[PDB]
Amino acid sequence: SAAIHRTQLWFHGRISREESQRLIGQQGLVDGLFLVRESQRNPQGFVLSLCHLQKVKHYLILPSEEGRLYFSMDDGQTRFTDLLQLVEFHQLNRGILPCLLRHCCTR
Amino acid sequence: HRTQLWFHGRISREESQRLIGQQGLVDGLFLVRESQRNPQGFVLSLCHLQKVKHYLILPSEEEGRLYFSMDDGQTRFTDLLQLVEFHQLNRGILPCLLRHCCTRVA
Amino acid sequence: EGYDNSC
Repeated sequence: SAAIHRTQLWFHGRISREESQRLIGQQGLVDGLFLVRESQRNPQGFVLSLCHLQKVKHYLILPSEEGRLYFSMDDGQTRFTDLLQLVEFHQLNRGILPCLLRHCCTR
Repeated sequence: HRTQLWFHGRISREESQRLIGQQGLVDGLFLVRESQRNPQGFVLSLCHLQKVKHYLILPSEEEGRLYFSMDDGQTRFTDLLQLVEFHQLNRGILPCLLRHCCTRVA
Repeated sequence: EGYDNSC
């Protein structure tokens, strides 16, 4: 589903890149700190905002399709049915990330 | 947590071979079972090119939370369901994607 | 022994 993520603690909807950096900063700027949002500049997909080494990196997550919707951060090399699956997976696996997702940044 | 159709519990490798064959022997046809040789973990029985291959799924524990892996801990999953849904989209170490659930007869 | 992932 592409609607499951819209009531999660780590999902912040349409906020700016600047707003997400402030939120993560207020939360500590600790490694693994993360949130997911809709991109204001690219409303089609989502952004995983992650903190690593006191810096906030932003990773694009775009939806795509076999008539089945899926999300990906790497042009389809790694695919996910929902954003929740993508988040749960990178709590265990680094993937394209510099570190694991450790702490949810909340609203 | 597993009441899923593709999970057949404690059945043999020979039984899984028959079940998969009986259901069509189509590529992507699969089931998950408990390992007879490794009672600790599970086996993904997968059909590819008219042959049935078996993939061992070993559990581990970190911080008191259970997780599973098919690649000696290099790729981990919170549950078998996550492992299955993930390999329906991603090849991973498998020769093909998980396409069809193998269920018991009705 | 008899696994496709060498276990």
